[PDB]
Amino acid sequence: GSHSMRYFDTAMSRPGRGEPRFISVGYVDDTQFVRFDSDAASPREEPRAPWIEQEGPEYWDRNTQIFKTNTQTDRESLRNLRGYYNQSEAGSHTLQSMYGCDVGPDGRLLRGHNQYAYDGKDYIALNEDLRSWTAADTAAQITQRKWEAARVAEQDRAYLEGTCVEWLRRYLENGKDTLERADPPKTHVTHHPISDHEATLRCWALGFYPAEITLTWQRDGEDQTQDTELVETRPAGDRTFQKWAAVVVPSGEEQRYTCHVQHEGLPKPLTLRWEP
Amino acid sequence: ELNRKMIYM
Amino acid sequence: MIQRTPKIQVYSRHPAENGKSNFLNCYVSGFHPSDIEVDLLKNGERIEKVEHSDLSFSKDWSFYLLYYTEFTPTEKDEYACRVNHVTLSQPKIVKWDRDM
Repeated sequence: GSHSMRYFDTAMSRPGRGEPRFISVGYVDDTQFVRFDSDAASPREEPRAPWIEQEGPEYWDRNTQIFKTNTQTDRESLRNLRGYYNQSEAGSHTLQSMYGCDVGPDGRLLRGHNQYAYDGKDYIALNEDLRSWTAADTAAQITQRKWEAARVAEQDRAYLEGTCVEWLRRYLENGKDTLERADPPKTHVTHHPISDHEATLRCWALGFYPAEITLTWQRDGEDQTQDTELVETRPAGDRTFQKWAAVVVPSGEEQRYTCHVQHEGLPKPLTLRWEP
Repeated sequence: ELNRKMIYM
Repeated sequence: MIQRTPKIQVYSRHPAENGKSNFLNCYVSGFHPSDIEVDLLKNGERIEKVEHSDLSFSKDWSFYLLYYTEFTPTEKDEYACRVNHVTLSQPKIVKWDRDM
């Protein structure tokens, strides 16, 4: 199938409680494979996938050094952004970034990503061309100027097209038994009386990987989008995910309702009904 | 593999 | 600044069966900023040594964490998740309902 690698970085200032915490977490699809945390008591702890451990101390030493430099850079960037927004030194602020690459089944680049948010708001992003920037406001235009002057996009392009793709391919090979395995949802429908007059039908999907899934209810073959309660897909803790979708149905009309499930691990999409 | 952040924003 | 209040779901890793060891989960998501306090409760009391995932976030920048503890469900024991966040005037409690 297709795959992605993405790092999710968070720098958080905490005036009066030390230097800003910096955490960088790496994922292949929905699998976390590395974590670096400036608050780590012992580097012996920062968790990593078994297939990362096999890369040895050279890989770990190089990545640890990159993380340490990234910590310094984002801390300074936090300082600069506080200034760009005329903010007091007293408040806590957050700088986040996401970067990485999407590849197809053939392992070829689909597109790259490198973008940033400040206090939860989009700030600057590398465009799909991997050459130009989109700045959200006059503050981010300053960052854009600095990054154009230093040719940062060219470095990021080289990473996204080269390093990112090559390492994603390597991780997929080393972790193939998990990373290239899609686990289909285990599905069933439950029935929950509300009153004499109506009941909830809940369609369940359990144990699936990756997280992407489509779960819908139809009534007489018509999508019930507005009438469906659909919970966010949620992690089970064993790598897999769960989701449900529910509709309120008049007593006696249950068989007019069908649940539809689509997921990468299914050879065929499912159609389910309440089975009393 | 981490990307190198070098230039302050 | 603009803040986002957490969504909360409380649920088990495997289908609940009284007497069978399982994991109780509280998934908090959609929140900003990242500082948050989450407790799992048994009959109203804080469970000790609960573990959690590493801070990450979704593509809309909102944070999520999974808090979890091993437990053996019974017919009588009540479980819940109590969450505090800057967006909340008081702690929000969500009960574990095995049907959800």
